Formats: sequence, structure tokens, C-alpha cells
Amino acid sequence: YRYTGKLRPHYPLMPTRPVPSYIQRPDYADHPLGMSESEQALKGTSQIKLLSSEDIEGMRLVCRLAREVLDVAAGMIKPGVTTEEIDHAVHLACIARNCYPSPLNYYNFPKSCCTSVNEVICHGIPDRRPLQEGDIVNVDITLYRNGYHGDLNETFFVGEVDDGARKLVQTTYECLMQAIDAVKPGVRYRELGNIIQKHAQANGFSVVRSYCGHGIHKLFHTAPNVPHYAKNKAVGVMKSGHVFTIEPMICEGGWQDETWPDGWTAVTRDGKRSAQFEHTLLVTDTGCEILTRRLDSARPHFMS
Ligand SMILES: Cc1nc(-c2ccccn2)nc(N[C@H](Cc2ccccc2)C(N)=O)c1Cl
Ligand SMILES: [Co+2]
Ligand SMILES: [Co+2]
Ligand SMILES: [Co+2]
Ligand SMILES: [K+]
Repeated sequence: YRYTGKLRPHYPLMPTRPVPSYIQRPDYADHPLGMSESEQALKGTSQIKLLSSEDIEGMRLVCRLAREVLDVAAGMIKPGVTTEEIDHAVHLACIARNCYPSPLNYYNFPKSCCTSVNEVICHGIPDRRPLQEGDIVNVDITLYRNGYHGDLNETFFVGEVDDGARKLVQTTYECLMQAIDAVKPGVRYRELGNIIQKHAQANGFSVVRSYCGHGIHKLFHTAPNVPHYAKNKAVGVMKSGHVFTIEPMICEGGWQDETWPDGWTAVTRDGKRSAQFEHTLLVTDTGCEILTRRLDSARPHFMS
């Protein structure tokens, strides 16, 4: 395998981290290949769940807890800290909140969160690599509590970063927020990609095509599929009670991705940097509720 940039995996990985048995587990947690039978039963269906009041309360809770866990990771971002060390702290923070870390054993994914440095678009596997001054790193968190999953991510700066990194991260965040601002009942899911690509393109960046936002509730990933690029064929119209993510991945160079031999790490084919931000959203009569928002601070971590 020819690596596309400077990043390499840093092995060995620590043995899988156990989750105490008192924490409620999703179906895939104990499947030998980490398959989710509840999800697979709906594979190829485009119908979107309308959440009940109980569902909404469940989503508010797990999304708030997921935010707390992302904030834990954010506080650890500094030169010399390994992504494995971030993952260990995330794992413990989930357990402390009586939550299962959703990525863990999801289709045999080996860790409790995804850490995506520089040219890694998404699904980076926490490993022994110390973060370096100038790096950008995304941490993508998902928690499972009482049958519900809550999902968010932010890109962080490691020490002082260059102008390109600042512009990339800022633009990606703006892309997410412009998309969120358009969410309300009656809007087609396919419209969000038009909004995101317009803003990315205006700043000389490209939009990843192979990975999309998704419905999330009792399932980790389900209908609708939410592409982030323009003129896509996403099926569905937003209705009050829909819960889904928007999670644009934006690139300095071209949009093309490839996967490392580990089967997970998605990287830019040109080795240039990529950034991502993500919220879980509930559609309401007036627009949407950002379930994974900060409650105590106005801005994402890269601005604070
Ligand atoms: C956004 C997303 N992420 C994952 C993933 C898997 C492991 C850890 C973190 N995230 N999986 C997703 N979908 C998978 C399929 C998949 C797997 C790997 C990359 C893309 C899609 C599914 N529905 O079973 C999807 Cl749609
Ligand atoms: Co994912
Ligand atoms: Co996520
Ligand atoms: Co997501
Ligand atoms: K990245």
C-alpha cells in the first residue's frame, strides 16, 4: 500500500477495552462480526421514523451526554497526547455516564471513537501516534443510552496551526451551520448538499462524496441518507419529529477518498487535509433543535 500523505498507523493497538456488563449494550456489541441485525433488517428502506415524545426525551439525554464526552476529548488536545489516550478517556467518560461507546465493535471497529488527523477524512483508528504541533484532528463521538444513540464531532487544532488549517476548519464549520439553518419541515434532504457545496466551493474546497449524514435514534445509522454534495439524489422530505445528522467532510484538495489496508481509515487520495463537523438534529415546527449543541459556550472548541 502506498500512503497518500505523511500519516502512518502506529501499532500495536491496545487490546479491546471492555465495557462493564451493567451498561446496556446495542445489538451489534456481542455479534462476532459486529453486525447490527436491527439495522440490517431495514437495509435498502428509505422510510424515516417519526419519533415519539419518549424517543425525543431519550435522544435529548444521550445527545447531551455525547456532548459532555466530546468536551472531555477536546480538553485533551495538545502536542504529545496519543489518539489512543484520547480514546481511553472517551471510553471511561462514556462508562461514567452509563453509556456504551457506539463505535466499539460496530462492524468490528476496534475503538470507542474515531480520531481523524490531517488527511484522514473519517474513521481514523486511535493508535500510538502522538499529536504534533500544527496537526488538525477530528474526534467523532457516539454514545448509546437506554436504546438511543447520540452522535457529534468537531475538528480541533493541536497547538498553533497554519492559515490553511484555520481556513479549512472555519469553512467546514460554516458549511455545517448553513445546512442546519435550512432545516425545517417541508425541506428536501437533498437540498442540504447544495448549500454545503456552494460554501465549500466558494472557499476553494471540495466535498467528500463517499460518506454522508444519516438518521440516528434506536439505530446508529439509518434512513435518511444525507449527502453533503450538490445535485444528489437523496430520498425524503423533512418532517417534525425526524432525527438525523449533518456531518460534512471538506477537503483542501480534491474530494476523492480511499481506504487504508485497516479497512476503516478513509484518507484523501491526494494527501491534503480534510476537516469535519457534526451535529445530531431534531426537526421541529420552527426549524430544528441541535441536540448535540453546547449548553454553556457559544462557539465550537477551535474558536475557544
Ligand atoms: C457515517 C457512518 N459511519 C460508520 C462508522 C462505522 C464504524 C465506526 C464509526 N462510524 N458506519 C456507517 N455505516 C455502516 C457502513 C459503513 C462502514 C464503514 C464506512 C462507511 C459505511 C453501516 N451502516 O453499517 C456510516 Cl453511514
Ligand atoms: Co462513522
Ligand atoms: Co459521528
Ligand atoms: Co454521524
Ligand atoms: K482530518
